[PDB]
Amino acid sequence: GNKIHPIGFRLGITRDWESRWYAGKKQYRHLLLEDQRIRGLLEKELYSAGLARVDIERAADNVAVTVHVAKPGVVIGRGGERIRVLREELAKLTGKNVALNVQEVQNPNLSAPLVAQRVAEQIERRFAVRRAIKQAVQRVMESGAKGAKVIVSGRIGGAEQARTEWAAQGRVPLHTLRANIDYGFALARTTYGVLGVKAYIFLGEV
Amino acid sequence: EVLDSHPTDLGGFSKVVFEVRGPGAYGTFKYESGVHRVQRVPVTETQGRIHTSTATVAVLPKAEEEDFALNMDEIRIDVMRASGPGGQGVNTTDSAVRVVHLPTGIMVTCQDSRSQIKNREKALMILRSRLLEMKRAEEAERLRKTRLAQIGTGERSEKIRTYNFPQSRVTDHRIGFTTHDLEGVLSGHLTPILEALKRADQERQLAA
Amino acid sequence: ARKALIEKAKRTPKFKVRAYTRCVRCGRARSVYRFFGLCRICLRELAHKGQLPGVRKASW
RNA sequence: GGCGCGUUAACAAAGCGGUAUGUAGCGGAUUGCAAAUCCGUCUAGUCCGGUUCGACUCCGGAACGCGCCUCCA
RNA sequence: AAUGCUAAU
RNA sequence: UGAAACUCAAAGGAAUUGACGGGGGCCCGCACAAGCGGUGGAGCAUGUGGUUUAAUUCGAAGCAACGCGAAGAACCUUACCAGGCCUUGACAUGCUAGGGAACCCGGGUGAAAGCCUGGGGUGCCCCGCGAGGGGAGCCCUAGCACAGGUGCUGCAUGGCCGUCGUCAGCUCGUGCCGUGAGGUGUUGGGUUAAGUCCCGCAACGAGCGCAACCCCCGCCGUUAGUUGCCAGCGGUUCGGCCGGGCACUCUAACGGGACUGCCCGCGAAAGCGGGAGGAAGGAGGGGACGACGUCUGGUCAGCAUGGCCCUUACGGCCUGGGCGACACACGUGCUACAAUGCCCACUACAAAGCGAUGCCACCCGGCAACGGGGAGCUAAUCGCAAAAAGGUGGGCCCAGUUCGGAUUGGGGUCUGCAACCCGACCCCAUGAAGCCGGAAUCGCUAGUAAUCGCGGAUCAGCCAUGCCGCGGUGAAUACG
RNA sequence: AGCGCCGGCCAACUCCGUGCCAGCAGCCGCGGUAAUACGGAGGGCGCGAGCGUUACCCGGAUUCACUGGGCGUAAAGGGC
Ligand SMILES: [Mg+2]
Ligand SMILES: [Mg+2]
Ligand SMILES: [Mg+2]
Ligand SMILES: [Mg+2]
Ligand SMILES: [Mg+2]
Ligand SMILES: [Mg+2]
Ligand SMILES: [Mg+2]
Ligand SMILES: [Mg+2]
Ligand SMILES: [Mg+2]
Ligand SMILES: [Mg+2]
Ligand SMILES: [Mg+2]
Ligand SMILES: [Mg+2]
Ligand SMILES: [Mg+2]
Ligand SMILES: [Mg+2]
Ligand SMILES: [Mg+2]
Ligand SMILES: [Mg+2]
Ligand SMILES: [Mg+2]
Ligand SMILES: [Mg+2]
Ligand SMILES: [Mg+2]
Ligand SMILES: [Mg+2]
Ligand SMILES: [Mg+2]
Ligand SMILES: [Mg+2]
Ligand SMILES: [Mg+2]
Ligand SMILES: [Mg+2]
Ligand SMILES: [Mg+2]
Ligand SMILES: [Mg+2]
Ligand SMILES: [Mg+2]
Ligand SMILES: [Mg+2]
Ligand SMILES: [Mg+2]
Ligand SMILES: [Mg+2]
Ligand SMILES: [Mg+2]
Ligand SMILES: [Mg+2]
Ligand SMILES: [Mg+2]
Ligand SMILES: [Mg+2]
Ligand SMILES: [Mg+2]
Ligand SMILES: [Mg+2]
Ligand SMILES: [Mg+2]
Ligand SMILES: [Mg+2]
Ligand SMILES: [Mg+2]
Ligand SMILES: [Mg+2]
Ligand SMILES: [Mg+2]
Ligand SMILES: [Mg+2]
Ligand SMILES: [Mg+2]
Ligand SMILES: [Mg+2]
Ligand SMILES: [Mg+2]
Ligand SMILES: [Mg+2]
Ligand SMILES: [Mg+2]
Ligand SMILES: [Mg+2]
Ligand SMILES: [Mg+2]
Ligand SMILES: [Mg+2]
Ligand SMILES: [Mg+2]
Ligand SMILES: [Mg+2]
Ligand SMILES: [Mg+2]
Ligand SMILES: [Mg+2]
Ligand SMILES: [Mg+2]
Ligand SMILES: [Mg+2]
Ligand SMILES: [Mg+2]
Ligand SMILES: [Mg+2]
Ligand SMILES: [Mg+2]
Ligand SMILES: [Mg+2]
Ligand SMILES: [Mg+2]
Ligand SMILES: [Mg+2]
Ligand SMILES: [Mg+2]
Ligand SMILES: [Mg+2]
Ligand SMILES: [Mg+2]
Ligand SMILES: [Mg+2]
Ligand SMILES: [Mg+2]
Ligand SMILES: [Mg+2]
Ligand SMILES: [Mg+2]
Ligand SMILES: [Mg+2]
Ligand SMILES: [Mg+2]
Ligand SMILES: [Mg+2]
Ligand SMILES: [Mg+2]
Ligand SMILES: [Mg+2]
Ligand SMILES: [Mg+2]
Ligand SMILES: [Mg+2]
Ligand SMILES: [Mg+2]
Ligand SMILES: [Mg+2]
Ligand SMILES: [Mg+2]
Ligand SMILES: [Mg+2]
Ligand SMILES: [Mg+2]
Ligand SMILES: [Mg+2]
Ligand SMILES: [Zn+2]
Repeated sequence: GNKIHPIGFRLGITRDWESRWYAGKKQYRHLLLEDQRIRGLLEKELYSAGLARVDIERAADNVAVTVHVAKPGVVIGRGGERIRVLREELAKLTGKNVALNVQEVQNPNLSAPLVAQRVAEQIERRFAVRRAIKQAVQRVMESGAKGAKVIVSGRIGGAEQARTEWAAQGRVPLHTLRANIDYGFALARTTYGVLGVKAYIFLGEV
Repeated sequence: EVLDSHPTDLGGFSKVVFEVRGPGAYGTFKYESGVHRVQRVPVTETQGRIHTSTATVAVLPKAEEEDFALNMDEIRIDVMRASGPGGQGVNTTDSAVRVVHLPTGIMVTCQDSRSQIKNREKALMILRSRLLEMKRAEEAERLRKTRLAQIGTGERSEKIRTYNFPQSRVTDHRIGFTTHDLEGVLSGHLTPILEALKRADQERQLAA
Repeated sequence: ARKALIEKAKRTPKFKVRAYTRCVRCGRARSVYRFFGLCRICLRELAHKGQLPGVRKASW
């Protein structure tokens, strides 16, 4: 065990909570279970839409839910034909009132979860790994980021012996609290096993 | 009961000989003879490699301790004059004795004393010791050949059973019998393997 | 015996003393916190992702 | 055959009519581990019969082992 | 003053 | 002077980067030394080896396994054992067919599961005062696709973690040197906790690490004053109880303050020594934070996952047992061996926490555990809650003791469907070893060690002497 | 219409079976439960009335160096 979670380290300093609500000792765990159910359901719904971040916000028997995706149209659809539907089931999955919002990501290259998901998708396609890591890091650095790092671990290329390949460019100061570092993780389920993909994007210091 | 033991500093045995007493001991232990192969990471291994080692097991039937006696019906005794000094005594006395074991032709001659009786007794004693030594030598040679036929050279090949620890597998190559309870087998649960071996032995006599 | 154990714990027993807590995420039966309903491993995982409201790394 | 001697525990080996030792073995310490070292602990008088309050010990027998003699012809 | 570490990355 | 048979797929030279040395130099760390308190001996608690058992489930193995996974094993947990039971299954989608279920109270046998069972009801869209038939929330029987597996492989893996090591390092771009591996930079001098900084230099710069940015403590200020507090004032049943006030303490947000900032000396400089002021002085004290990599390190039993294996059983249910065994061996602890003590009565002084199938004031009954009434408190309001060491007074008078509290007999309380295997606590009786511990071995540099009590997670109850925290009293020593 | 080969040298790759066994091998080496190296199959490469193997000679071998090598430390300066 070596490194702390980059997001967990900076909670309340640089990063913000994904779920923002108040609950007492009696209601905390049930609302938390509902939040986990909602996030799990939406994760396998908008995968092709580029789901980066899901935010759950509750006032009083009503929950906001704001999703951040690469292609809002993939979530909304023709006249909202899907946007309403994904909402309705959500209510049937929560027994409350929901206000599902869709947000576009200005730069999909600057969102570490999206970079990691893309790299994992390429790895699943039996693509070369080292080239993918180099290309993704170069793409991130081409979008104004002050630094980027991508790490892949597992049976790279189907090999019998697991390895780790990483690439980096610029600055990744993991020990600096004021640094705004976005972290992303993804899994690649290939026929020979599971590979882990990690992405760090440095966007300057606040 | 343990008859002989040569332990090692790490708690192993370079050799250990013991006895199984009971009706049918040899019949039930007769399938354990041969070379046993182990594939595992040694506790003497420093880099964590897998090694392949062997141990040899020899099974023999406990023999009998029949005493040795001379049958005088196959022994010829000659008496004659001795040689050397003594004057008229040695000229005229039949003091020298020869004993001949007729089946083998082995003879022993005694002339040590002036007395025919003592010489005869000494010659018979020496002949008995010689015949007993030959009997023991031939028995030991036969037993040595049996041991060698059982254990051979102990090489990695010619093994009779393999105990794979990483795979938790036991394989008997005589009958192709593989099981996956390695801890149970090593704790003394040899009944399935032995019943399979007895099955094979009974089936091999399917004549005609 | 994992899925059946989870479902059985989710079921009502004949006696009230036969009810025991399990982790609502991975099904663990040991070290399950009442406040969250989660085991220590799942609690650490979810806290590092910012998905536990108000929960932060402690240092004093 | 004559005469003399001996039999002690895991081995080698002593004194004693009333009470070993050395190296081993076993438990612990030290060492990454083994050895070496250190701290503790420990298994008996060939067998039978006597004398004696009391026998490994004194006496008689038996068995086995060892040593010397067995000459005048 | 202090001996040694078989044999399959 | 000088062969061969046979045998090996190399044997060699120089140089490079590492590693290592009972080589050298310069440094460092509770490494030693200087000290204080322990462990190794006793009893007991607990984890492990072994042995035993039907089973005593499984994993963890030098440091870095052994009060470890386990922040709660009577049943459950539970993965093991014995017996009795079930079969598309306790959980998930789909194709059918026969019923059409859907939801609810009763009957035999059984330890229970189970098996055989006896009485009613489906919305919705229909032709519709019709017998009725149709598509539909949903269920069962007989078939399937299948579910399920704590079954094996951490030597196929992800994720997470331990460790070297909070050690001071590990590298890169371009340039230059070398046939090349590679080197330089990064070496030398001074300095630092630090590859920290300064000077010099075929290098000039940069990145990951160091430091800083974040949290707690220590001083002060602004905003506020309830459930907090009570300096001055007036009442008072003598409690801030009231009026009243935010002075003070405190509470919680925002700020300031410390930066070698000033003076003397030393030195090219970085910096080092001394002093003033200041609550705080040279990193102020303590956390969070762990580089490239190493260890075929740990975890398929938290989860996920490749392959292999089982499929009226290696799946699932119940009852009972086991994980609590016991000639022994080891680790971590608790309680002592006493007078700087033990016992008894009265009397002070904290902090951080928890509380609605809850915390429980107070009163009554029992020696007591506790029981019966019964306020207040969803809690800066009410409760847990008594703090203990301490202070005062008395008793014990060197003893196996008014030291010590193991073991056992008996009477009880409570939790739980149920305390036999195998819970905790109260009372009576019993009153073991132990007189400071062999070779040896451990922690700790200041509010530290030592010593005293308090809270919390898990949790019906608890085998907690464990773990994570909190405050009270408060040392000795460091020459080197 | 057949024969050899398909790890590198060297042209031509996947699946199954096995599990330091069976076996392959000119050298280096393969095989110990996921083998492009063993065996079979599908595919491929080279030749083709032939295709391989063994034996022997020259070449590659500047490795007896005339063309065309060396002797400080690699083998090699004789004790003078
Ligand atoms: Mg003559
Ligand atoms: Mg003569
Ligand atoms: Mg004669
Ligand atoms: Mg005569
Ligand atoms: Mg089972
Ligand atoms: Mg419970
Ligand atoms: Mg639980
Ligand atoms: Mg002897
Ligand atoms: Mg004696
Ligand atoms: Mg002795
Ligand atoms: Mg001894
Ligand atoms: Mg010993
Ligand atoms: Mg040693
Ligand atoms: Mg030893
Ligand atoms: Mg020793
Ligand atoms: Mg004479
Ligand atoms: Mg050595
Ligand atoms: Mg050596
Ligand atoms: Mg040796
Ligand atoms: Mg050595
Ligand atoms: Mg070694
Ligand atoms: Mg060696
Ligand atoms: Mg070696
Ligand atoms: Mg030769
Ligand atoms: Mg010391
Ligand atoms: Mg002690
Ligand atoms: Mg002890
Ligand atoms: Mg003790
Ligand atoms: Mg165990
Ligand atoms: Mg396992
Ligand atoms: Mg430890
Ligand atoms: Mg501990
Ligand atoms: Mg416990
Ligand atoms: Mg059960
Ligand atoms: Mg149980
Ligand atoms: Mg590993
Ligand atoms: Mg791992
Ligand atoms: Mg280092
Ligand atoms: Mg360079
Ligand atoms: Mg060059
Ligand atoms: Mg360096
Ligand atoms: Mg260098
Ligand atoms: Mg440091
Ligand atoms: Mg630096
Ligand atoms: Mg830092
Ligand atoms: Mg004020
Ligand atoms: Mg391993
Ligand atoms: Mg293991
Ligand atoms: Mg698994
Ligand atoms: Mg698996
Ligand atoms: Mg246990
Ligand atoms: Mg017990
Ligand atoms: Mg321990
Ligand atoms: Mg102890
Ligand atoms: Mg105690
Ligand atoms: Mg007493
Ligand atoms: Mg009980
Ligand atoms: Mg005593
Ligand atoms: Mg005393
Ligand atoms: Mg010790
Ligand atoms: Mg220190
Ligand atoms: Mg304890
Ligand atoms: Mg090719
Ligand atoms: Mg081959
Ligand atoms: Mg071939
Ligand atoms: Mg294969
Ligand atoms: Mg080939
Ligand atoms: Mg093939
Ligand atoms: Mg030519
Ligand atoms: Mg050539
Ligand atoms: Mg030539
Ligand atoms: Mg040539
Ligand atoms: Mg020439
Ligand atoms: Mg040459
Ligand atoms: Mg030369
Ligand atoms: Mg030369
Ligand atoms: Mg030489
Ligand atoms: Mg040469
Ligand atoms: Mg030479
Ligand atoms: Mg010369
Ligand atoms: Mg010479
Ligand atoms: Mg000369
Ligand atoms: Zn969990």
